[PDB]
Amino acid sequence: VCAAYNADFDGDQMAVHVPLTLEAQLEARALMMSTNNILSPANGEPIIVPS
RNA sequence: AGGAGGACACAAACGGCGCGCG
Repeated sequence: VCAAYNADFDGDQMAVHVPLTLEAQLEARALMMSTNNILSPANGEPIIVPS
């Protein structure tokens, strides 16, 4: 996943938000889950390119 | 003798300057 975030682990801060309501949980699991974003929307190129 | 009477509630903010990190 670190490729998608452009996340180098050299002291990189990152934020967490908790979806509260039912629809928020379902929307997260259906649209924003890691396994639902294996293709880049900018071109037909995987974002899970091996590290 | 008889007889008569008699207090509930209530938890810290806004603008600069500087530095630093992603």
